[PDB]
Order: sequence, then C-alpha cells, then structure tokens
Amino acid sequence: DLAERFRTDGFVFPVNALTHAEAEQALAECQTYLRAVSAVGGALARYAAFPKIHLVASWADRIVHHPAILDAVASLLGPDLLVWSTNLFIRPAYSGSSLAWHQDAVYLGLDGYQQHAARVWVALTDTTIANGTMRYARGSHLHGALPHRGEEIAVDIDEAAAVDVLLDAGQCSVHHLAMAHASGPNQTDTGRFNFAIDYITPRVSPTAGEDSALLVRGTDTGAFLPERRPESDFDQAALNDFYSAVTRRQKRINQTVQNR
Repeated sequence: DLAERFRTDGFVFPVNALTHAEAEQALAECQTYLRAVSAVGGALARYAAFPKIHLVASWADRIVHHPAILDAVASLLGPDLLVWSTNLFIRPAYSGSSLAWHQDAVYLGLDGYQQHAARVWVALTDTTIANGTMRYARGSHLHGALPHRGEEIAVDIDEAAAVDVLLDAGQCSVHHLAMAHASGPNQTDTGRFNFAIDYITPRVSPTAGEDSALLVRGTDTGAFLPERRPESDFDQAALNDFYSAVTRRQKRINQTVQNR
C-alpha cells in the first residue's frame, strides 16, 4: 500500500529509516563535515550542500545505502536503483525566508521521473509546524512538471489542503519529483536539517548531456556513467571523482536553466 499511497498522493510519509540516535549521530557528523569543508574552502565549500555529498562524506554515503531506505524505495520504483543526487536543506534558527510552491523536477533535466524516480527527504532534526518544514500539495504530481522565494509553479495551490511534512528525527518523506511543495521560515531557536536523496531507475534518462549516478541496487546503470562510494572521508580518489561528477552535473544544470 506504500506504492499505492505514493502514486495517489504523490508522496508517502513517515517511512522509518534512522533511529533517533542514528539521526542525532548523523547530524553531528554532518555538522563536522560542514565545518571541515568550510575550512578547506574552494570547490568543496562551494558545493558543500549539493549535489554529490555522498561521493565524499562517509555519513552521507552511509544514509543513501541504508537498507530501510533502499527497501522502501524499491517497493516504489523496483529493484534497480541509482542515487542521482544528494542535497542538504538546512533552515537555520530564526530564518525568515520562505519558498514559493514549486516542483523539484523543473531544472533536473530528467525524462522518466514520472514513473521511475523519487526524492527521499530524511529528517536529521525533527520537523515541526514551526521550524520551517515543507508542505505538500496532494495529487499535484499527476501531470508531471508544470510551468514555473524562488520561481513558482503557475497553478493555484489550495493552502488549506496542503499537508505539513511532520517527522520524528530519523524518519523520512518520499515524494514525486513533480510534487508541488513549499517551505516556511524557521520560527524556532534550533536549525532544521534535512538530507534529500534522489533515487532513479535505469529507465530515467537525461534530457541532454552526459550524466552520472551511483548504482545502489541491481547491476544496470542505464545511460549514467557509474560513480563510486568513498573509501574514507575526503579520500583523494573520492575528491577527484567528486570534482568530475559535480562538474558534469552542473554543466547539465547550467544547460537546462538556459532553456527555461
């Protein structure tokens, strides 16, 4: 029924992943990682929060391979899975900014996310009605990406029917890349930390340009050049593959953004 809920609503949550203790430990490792790349500066600091954290940081590598997440995603997308990107979405204490309703798919340049992709939104902290959580628009995914603070989907969203994504630390939400969502400001004294993972099957293909992804279930990488797991935090081989993979991805992003 998990797949049925996902396909009907365009999302499904909560699904269990990390324990509270694993969530807190992961958050500590994430914070340690952020400080470290900030001190190194350069390209790691610039791309600290996206799009390939899992290729250089052991804590991110561990989560995207977590069996509970992979099992949940497999029940939605099938047994052949790849990690296409990772994102840190952090809303610090008393951050007054808001994000308009929008869909993740707009600038990803992917073909086949309609049936063969899902974003896993892992709560490293609790998500509450007041700490800047995401809201979903149920059923807003059924026509794929739509035309678009950030830019906003050109459609009227019923705010009263929107669904606050409320999670215990360690739980996650899974939503369609065409799910319309918005996020409010964090009104609390504690930062809100979420780790987002884009899972795809080999039936997803880039609209244009060379692309890469990390095989996590199955043996088929489709059109994607294969990536590798980091042997250790900031291992030089991982850094070199990171530079290559991020450069490849940002070329794609730059290209789709140009075709607005």
